[PDB]
Amino acid sequence: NADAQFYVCPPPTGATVVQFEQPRRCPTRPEGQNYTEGIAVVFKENIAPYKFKATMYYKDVTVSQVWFGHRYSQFMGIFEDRAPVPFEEVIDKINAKGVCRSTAKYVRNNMETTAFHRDDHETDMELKPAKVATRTSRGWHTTDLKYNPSRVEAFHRYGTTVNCIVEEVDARSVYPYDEFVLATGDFVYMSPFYGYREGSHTEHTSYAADRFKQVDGFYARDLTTKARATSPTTRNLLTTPKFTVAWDWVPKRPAVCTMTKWQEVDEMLRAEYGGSFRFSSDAISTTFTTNLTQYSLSRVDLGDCIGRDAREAIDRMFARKYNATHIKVGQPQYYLATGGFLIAYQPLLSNTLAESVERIKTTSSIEFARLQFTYNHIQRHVNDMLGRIAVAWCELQNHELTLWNEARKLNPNAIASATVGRRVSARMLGDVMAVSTCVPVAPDNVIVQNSMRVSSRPGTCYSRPLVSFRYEDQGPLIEGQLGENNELRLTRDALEPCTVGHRRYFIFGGGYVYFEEYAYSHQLSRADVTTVSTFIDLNITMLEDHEFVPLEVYTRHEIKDSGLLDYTEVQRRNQLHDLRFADIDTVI
Amino acid sequence: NADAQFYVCPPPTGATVVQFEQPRRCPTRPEGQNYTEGIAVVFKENIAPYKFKATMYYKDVTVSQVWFGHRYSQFMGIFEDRAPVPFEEVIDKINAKGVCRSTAKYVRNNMETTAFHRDDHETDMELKPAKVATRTSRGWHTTDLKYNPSRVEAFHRYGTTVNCIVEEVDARSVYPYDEFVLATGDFVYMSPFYGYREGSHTEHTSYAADRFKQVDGFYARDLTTKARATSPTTRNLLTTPKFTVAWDWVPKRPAVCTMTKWQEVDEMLRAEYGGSFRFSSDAISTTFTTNLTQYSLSRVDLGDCIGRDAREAIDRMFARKYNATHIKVGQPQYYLATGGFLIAYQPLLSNTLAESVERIKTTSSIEFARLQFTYNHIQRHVNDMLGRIAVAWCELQNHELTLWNEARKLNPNAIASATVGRRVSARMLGDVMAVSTCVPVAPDNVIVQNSMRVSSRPGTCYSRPLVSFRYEDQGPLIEGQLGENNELRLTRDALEPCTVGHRRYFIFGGGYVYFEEYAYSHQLSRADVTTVSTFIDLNITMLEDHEFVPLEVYTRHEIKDSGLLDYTEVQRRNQLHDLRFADIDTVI
Amino acid sequence: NADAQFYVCPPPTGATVVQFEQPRRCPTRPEGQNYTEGIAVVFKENIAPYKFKATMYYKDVTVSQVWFGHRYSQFMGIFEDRAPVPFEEVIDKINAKGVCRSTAKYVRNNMETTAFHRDDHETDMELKPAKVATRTSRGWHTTDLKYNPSRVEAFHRYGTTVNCIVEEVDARSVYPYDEFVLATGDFVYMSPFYGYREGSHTEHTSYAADRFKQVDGFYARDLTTKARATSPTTRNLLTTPKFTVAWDWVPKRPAVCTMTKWQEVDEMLRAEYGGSFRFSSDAISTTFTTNLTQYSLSRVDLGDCIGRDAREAIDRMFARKYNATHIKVGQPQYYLATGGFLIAYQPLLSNTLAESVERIKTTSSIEFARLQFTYNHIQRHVNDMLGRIAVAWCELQNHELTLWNEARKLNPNAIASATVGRRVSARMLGDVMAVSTCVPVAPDNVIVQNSMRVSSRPGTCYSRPLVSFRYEDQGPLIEGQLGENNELRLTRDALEPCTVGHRRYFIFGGGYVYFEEYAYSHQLSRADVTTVSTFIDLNITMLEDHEFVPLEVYTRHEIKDSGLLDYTEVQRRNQLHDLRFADIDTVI
Ligand SMILES: *[C@@H]1O[C@H](CO)[C@@H](O[C@@H]2O[C@H](CO)[C@@H](O)[C@H](O)[C@H]2NC(C)=O)[C@H](O)[C@H]1NC(C)=O
Ligand SMILES: *[C@@H]1O[C@H](CO)[C@@H](O[C@@H]2O[C@H](CO)[C@@H](O)[C@H](O)[C@H]2NC(C)=O)[C@H](O)[C@H]1NC(C)=O
Ligand SMILES: *[C@@H]1O[C@H](CO)[C@@H](O[C@@H]2O[C@H](CO)[C@@H](O)[C@H](O)[C@H]2NC(C)=O)[C@H](O)[C@H]1NC(C)=O
Ligand SMILES: *[C@@H]1O[C@H](CO)[C@@H](O[C@@H]2O[C@H](CO)[C@@H](O)[C@H](O)[C@H]2NC(C)=O)[C@H](O)[C@H]1NC(C)=O
Ligand SMILES: *[C@@H]1O[C@H](CO)[C@@H](O[C@@H]2O[C@H](CO)[C@@H](O)[C@H](O)[C@H]2NC(C)=O)[C@H](O)[C@H]1NC(C)=O
Ligand SMILES: *[C@@H]1O[C@H](CO)[C@@H](O[C@@H]2O[C@H](CO)[C@@H](O)[C@H](O)[C@H]2NC(C)=O)[C@H](O)[C@H]1NC(C)=O
Ligand SMILES: *[C@@H]1O[C@H](CO)[C@@H](O[C@@H]2O[C@H](CO)[C@@H](O)[C@H](O)[C@H]2NC(C)=O)[C@H](O)[C@H]1NC(C)=O
Ligand SMILES: *[C@@H]1O[C@H](CO)[C@@H](O[C@@H]2O[C@H](CO)[C@@H](O)[C@H](O)[C@H]2NC(C)=O)[C@H](O)[C@H]1NC(C)=O
Ligand SMILES: *[C@@H]1O[C@H](CO)[C@@H](O[C@@H]2O[C@H](CO)[C@@H](O)[C@H](O)[C@H]2NC(C)=O)[C@H](O)[C@H]1NC(C)=O
Repeated sequence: NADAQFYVCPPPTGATVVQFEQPRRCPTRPEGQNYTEGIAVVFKENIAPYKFKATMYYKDVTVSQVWFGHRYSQFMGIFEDRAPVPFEEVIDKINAKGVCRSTAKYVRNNMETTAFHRDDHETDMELKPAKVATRTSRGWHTTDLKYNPSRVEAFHRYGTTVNCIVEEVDARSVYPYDEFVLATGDFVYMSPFYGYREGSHTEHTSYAADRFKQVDGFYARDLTTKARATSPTTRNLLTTPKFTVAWDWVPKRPAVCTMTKWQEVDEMLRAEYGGSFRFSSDAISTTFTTNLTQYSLSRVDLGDCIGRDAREAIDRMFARKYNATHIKVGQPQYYLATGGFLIAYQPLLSNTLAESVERIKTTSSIEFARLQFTYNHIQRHVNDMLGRIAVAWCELQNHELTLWNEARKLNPNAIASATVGRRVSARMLGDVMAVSTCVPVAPDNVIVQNSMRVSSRPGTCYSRPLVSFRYEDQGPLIEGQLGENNELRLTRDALEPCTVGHRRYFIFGGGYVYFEEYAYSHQLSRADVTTVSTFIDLNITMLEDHEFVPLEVYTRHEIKDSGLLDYTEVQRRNQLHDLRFADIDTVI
Repeated sequence: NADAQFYVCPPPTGATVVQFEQPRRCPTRPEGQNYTEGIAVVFKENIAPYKFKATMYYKDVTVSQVWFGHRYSQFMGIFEDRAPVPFEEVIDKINAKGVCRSTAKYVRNNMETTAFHRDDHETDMELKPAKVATRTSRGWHTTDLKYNPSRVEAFHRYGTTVNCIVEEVDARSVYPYDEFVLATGDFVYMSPFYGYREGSHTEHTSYAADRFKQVDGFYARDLTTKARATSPTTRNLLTTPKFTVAWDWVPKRPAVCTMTKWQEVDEMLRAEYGGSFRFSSDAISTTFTTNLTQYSLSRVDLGDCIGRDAREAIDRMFARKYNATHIKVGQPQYYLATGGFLIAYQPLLSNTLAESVERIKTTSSIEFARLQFTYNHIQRHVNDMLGRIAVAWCELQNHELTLWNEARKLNPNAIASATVGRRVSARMLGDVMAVSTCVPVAPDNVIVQNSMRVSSRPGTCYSRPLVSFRYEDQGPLIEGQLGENNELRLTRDALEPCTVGHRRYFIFGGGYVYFEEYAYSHQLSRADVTTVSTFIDLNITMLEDHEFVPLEVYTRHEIKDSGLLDYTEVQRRNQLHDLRFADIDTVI
Repeated sequence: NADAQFYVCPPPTGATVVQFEQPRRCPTRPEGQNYTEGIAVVFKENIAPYKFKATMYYKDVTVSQVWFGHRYSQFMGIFEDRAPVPFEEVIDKINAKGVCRSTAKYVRNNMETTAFHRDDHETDMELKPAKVATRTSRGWHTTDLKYNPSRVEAFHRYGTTVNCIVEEVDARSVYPYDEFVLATGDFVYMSPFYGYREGSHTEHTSYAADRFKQVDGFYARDLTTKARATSPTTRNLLTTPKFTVAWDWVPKRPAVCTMTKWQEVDEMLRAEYGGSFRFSSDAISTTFTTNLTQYSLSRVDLGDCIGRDAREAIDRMFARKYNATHIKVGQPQYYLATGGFLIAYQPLLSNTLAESVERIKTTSSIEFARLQFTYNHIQRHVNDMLGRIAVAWCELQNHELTLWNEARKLNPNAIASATVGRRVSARMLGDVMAVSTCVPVAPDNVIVQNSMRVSSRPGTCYSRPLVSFRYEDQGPLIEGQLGENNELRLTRDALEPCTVGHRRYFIFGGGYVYFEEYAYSHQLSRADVTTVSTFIDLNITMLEDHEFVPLEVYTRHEIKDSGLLDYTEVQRRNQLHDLRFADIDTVI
């Protein structure tokens, strides 16, 4: 007790008047974003090589030189070479009959060299299947054993082997498609699209004209089944210095593409704001950003697959999910998104609402677009809910003004003190409130009287306790009456008829003063009285800090290590052989 | 002023009565998600090859042919070959004594060829350490110098070199482990697990039976220290056409695994909703999703490491962090998560409680699971806090009704107008409120009288100003009295005794009208009076838009370029040699 | 109707008194995080090889052996070798005059071998440009055609070719830079920084001293234009067993670096909390975390580029964006961030406020730092807005107390019931409220009287309906008067003068009871009366669940397959050749 201040308040006068702030104009809900519904196909930069089937035709020519010492034989040398099979032989012997000449006649080191199997006369040898090995393609050959000369004591002799080999191999080529490789690791410096017809003669070739041939209406004969193909092809044949390679010719534009279809999105919402389109997919949790102008497909080099694949996928998705409820609005539109993604977009409309060239470079990481989706999804919800709270809060403040301007007529002192921000006396001057600042009085300078009975006129009593006080620690003593909430009135006018059973508690300092039968009893602290709350609880807690550690499924070291052989390490090791096991400096 | 409407309101009648909406049932704080506490071990698809130590044994056989011209010597040819060391020599000469025969006797090109070092008689040569090189493994050899024939003017002569080489090399194999490679780049077309015992003879082998040998109880002798191993091994030996390779045989199942332990999580919470489990780790900020049914380990090909590694890690983590406060509930459980992660989970409980085969394919990106964790963490907090606000808001609206139904008794006109949404007169008909719509009056049609004194009975005055007005711009003039907030009463009945010091402000149009001693003074604008606010401020602001740009630490081009040599570029360049520096077409 | 409890309320007494909870201390808006403004440069671990230009000098020596059979010629062998060009020839013939000797004299297999082009006398041959090929570097050679011996029936003859070749090639080297590779796939076991001067003789070399030479003041002569360089260089020349290689010598430290500049951030904010710095960039949406202590650059092996690049970029960004408005505070600071990113940071200040060695390992994924930025950005906004709502809510609850303690004087029964939480009678005992629990009465035990007229004194009427009731289903019948909200009073004291037009509705059970001219009319349900709401609506909805699926632009299989040739697949296929097309076991 005796900690809270007391106050004496003079009667207010028109010298200072106040009014309550009138209702504020409440904010409006921000208008919801307009989304165009649509179907989309997202394309990425093509990194995969163009793949096709090819067939190699060559003869393994081997010339061994043997020395016949006493009771032992020794190879003095083994010359190994690959000779190309001529076109006449590929067409008239291999494809027509499944045989090869037992001789190899070809140009090597600027000389026309000729080899004969076993050094015998030329004969047509039957091609037969190679021994099976796992994961390899088909192959055929004419000979299993190497031929070596027969013994002649103390002589050096030579023996020739000629094995005609045929192999089906996968061929690979990368943009700009001016050369290709075979599964054997052999390069071919000619475009896989090179030919005579349809302007294909302008494609790249590093070889002389006579090294190339194109056969129209060619029918392949299978070497194992001996069956002839049902339909013809345009067969390309190229004779390199080491082998002849054949493959089916096809037009370039419909075969290759610098873009690859990546995602088919049947629910792609398009929004427009800030001079850009936002294409968001709820299924893949991704948001792409683009300029408002379409990207002309004429800018894409070899982009013919884009329109073709987009139209097929869009029509398929539309038929599967929308044919019964929506319509297509115009033809597909193309947009280039940040990160190098090309989006083919088909806008839709519900039935109920129907009244020079370059290459795009795609990033390897989509995470920026998934963070964009996630941030936008959360931001939109938080801004919506906080916007609703801001509106409701303003409406509540305006609505309660009706209670405040009614309460002020009942107790202007309390309402003025609560709104002005300091203890004041107040009085209504019609429709405005006059105010005056109250003077504080220390709790030590007040004394309550022991009785509320009016001795001067029995049967009448004071409504509130009589009090005695002084403005300063030393000075005159003033007689007054206790008012509401530590108020000290300069007049003893609050009177009532005395009634039996009188019990009262009045606020006195930081506690209460109890009275019975118009006589003092004792002081109390607020803790002595039962407390009930007019407050509605709201337990809001902050979202705690969180630390994201670095995390990878496979480190780049594990990715480098997953390869069975590392060309760099094999070469480093093999080239150290002479430095480890020989002497590169001593001369004899 | 004249910038606001006036109103005349007829006395209400029981024709229209209203009541206040009774307290609404407030929403309940939703029940929190139940979490099982547990320890987890997350496994990913294994991409690393199986690694083991092997030893190669071969002889570098070299036959040089030299021409001895006048005052100069010239190599006419240098034949180089690698011959395998026979099993008898690997066991009885190399491993037993650290020596090799100075001869090489082997099969090449279907012939039994024999070579002698320096063309001398056979002798046992001592193996000695190879010259040191950085980053390479150990190696031994018998000879440093190449042997070339001695000069004989105008003759072609031959000279043989045989260098026995032994090398320790790293071997690698990938699933299904049917072949392996050596650090030299050489392939071995046999499973590293092939053998005779324990059903290992069913493993793959491309070689004839006599090319393989298995020595039980083999003791390796170190070629440098000459020390014999303390414990024996089962030694596999395979003679290929180019070299003999040896390695220790081990059972397949305990050696390889198609899954790899990736993360050990000591605090993995498991929630269940929507027919799926959500495994979340606060430490790695990741949430995995799975079906409710366990994944049977019997489905995993070669998955024996999963149970073994999971049990070891779970027990280790439990001992370190939980032995004093929790218990294990049942045996470890296995669940396959979206993205191809296999989770081994051990449920825990506080001490205070309980009274054909496949290959899993793992994604290289964990970001979907980290976005899932982040979104769930934010969503859960926002839904909790907004849920608490929704509850408190409803509780407050219900609580406030007690003040509203008390305020309506004091001023039914203002309270009815504030709740009905339009200006009306009102009256309490017991426990309901009768209402009637007020007719507007333009401010131009009203005139206030200059005095509030009652001339007919001095000493009495009007409580509020007398007013004169008309309903229409031209029509009869009606005499009345000013009511509250621009109300116009049709009766001059509000009276009081006249008192000295009378000062009053009354609402008049968009401002006030001041009076002194019951006589008019002047009009005022609301801006002329001091304003105090009954409103509690709340400054909510929207979360701004944010653009995420693409960002990579290393682009795939930088990753590709990080390799020292590129096999494709080296081959492309080397195969162009004849097209650049020679003539592949001219014939002489 | 007759579906809600009635209550008999006894007069309260001082046996139980209550007070309202006094205003709570409202929470404070937490102090905002302080941010130091600055410019930053982020460095990552360097993965790119050191690249430099080199020139190879070698002679392609070819010795063919031809057999001249009747009407055909055949190669018996073709020995091919690469011989290094001596220093005297590179300097005095090639660089001085653009010619090579037509002979090759070099050491091979411990013998000094000499070859003569066409077996003719030595002559100086002119180097001329090689035939053009796409994507290859420059090259020169002396000879186009291979030389083969002329026909001599039934003889074996030998022919020598010597083609001097010069090629400009790209050289690559990786840390620790102790060796390098050429574009041809050839390794050089010497540091590219090796030399004599400036302590460079301490660098690695696997070659003998006489195999290396360094020419100071060397002037390169272009082989095509014949023009001599304007400025000299220090030329390194190394003769390996297969070729001579030359390159310009440069000091190591300024040429290589173990770190690479990755991002230049002109707006990097640095915050400090929890004993760590947080460097956030709004432009790249990334937050890096570091310890408070700077990372000493002296710890970085070969880190000289870090200081140089940081100072250049910081000064450039400052000049472009800050020179007119800020100042630099001290020299650049270096901090190592989680994930292995080294941050060079330059603190700034606005003009208005101016009064052994290691190698850092960088993660390939930045996503943890982008999640960190995103989470922090959302968390900070949500905590700010919810913090403001918590403050405003408390301020509102405290402000409303002024209305509550005024309403209790008007209707203590209703206000006590609303705050205590159960139906009670109440009375003000001065400044505290006395309370007493009301006893319930079932609606079935209540009967209303048909008239409100006081028969004993005409002209006077009861203010509220007269009622009859019993406490139990069987017992004495008590006469009383209807109070507020289903209260039953034990005294018929509420009286008024009877007036014309009397109409009233009183709460009776879950409905109302209507009266006219002081006589009963009928009962009504609440639904029969027009309802108006005192509640402010707030429609909060939960943020729905969302599932993030795995998503990748390119799978690791597509990345692996993007390479044109795969060394592992080519070797696997080529080493199977004999197992497929030959017989490795048969002996003849
Ligand atoms: C979102 O789309 C709606 C139509 O669905 C647009 O609303 C129309 O706006 C104009 C201009 O104010 C009015 O004349 C129409 O009467 C509105 N139509 C309807 C049905 O209300 C709106 O402008 C669009 N908003 C944005 C941000 O693009
Ligand atoms: C969207 O359009 C803007 C131009 O309005 C493009 O921005 C330019 O891009 C080029 C290439 O990077 C730069 O050379 C220019 O300096 C940029 N200008 C500006 C003002 O920033 C932007 O690349 C387009 N984006 C997409 C996805 O199409
Ligand atoms: C306000 O809400 C928080 C929860 O957000 C309450 O804190 C939890 O209290 C229990 C009981 O002591 C603890 O076991 C939990 O660990 C606490 N959780 C957190 C996240 O701190 C808090 O008690 C509530 N306060 C009030 C006054 O109701
Ligand atoms: C979450 O776990 C709690 C126990 O911690 C479950 O609560 C019990 O639920 C039953 C059925 O309604 C009641 O009989 C008990 O009285 C509850 N116990 C307590 C302590 O409240 C709850 O059912 C679980 N909920 C879910 C969704 O799993
Ligand atoms: C969880 O179980 C569901 C089946 O209830 C699995 O979904 C099926 O997966 C196959 C193979 O991808 C598809 O062909 C089916 O069309 C799917 N069915 C449905 C109804 O979607 C799902 O793969 C399982 N997930 C995990 C992580 O085990
Ligand atoms: C409401 O809060 C915002 C901050 O969220 C206050 O905005 C600042 O206003 C000043 C004055 O225009 C600017 O100098 C600051 O740059 C603003 N800060 C931000 C982050 O925008 C705003 O003043 C507050 N409004 C009220 C009425 O208090
Ligand atoms: C953040 O920076 C501000 C200055 O912009 C610091 O504010 C001072 O804080 C102390 C301690 O309460 C006060 O005595 C001063 O009066 C404040 N200065 C001003 C100009 O307001 C503050 O210390 C900093 N806080 C942190 C966490 O770094
Ligand atoms: C920041 O400083 C702390 C030490 O105060 C470093 O923490 C240690 O990191 C190493 C390597 O991971 C561990 O072997 C130690 O056990 C860690 N010590 C402790 C007490 O945890 C931390 O690596 C530093 N981080 C940065 C980015 O510099
Ligand atoms: C509260 O707000 C929600 C939106 O957050 C309203 O829900 C929409 O209601 C219409 C009509 O039923 C539907 O067509 C939409 O699909 C709903 N949207 C969502 C996101 O659910 C809801 O009607 C509002 N409730 C009240 C009482 O106004």
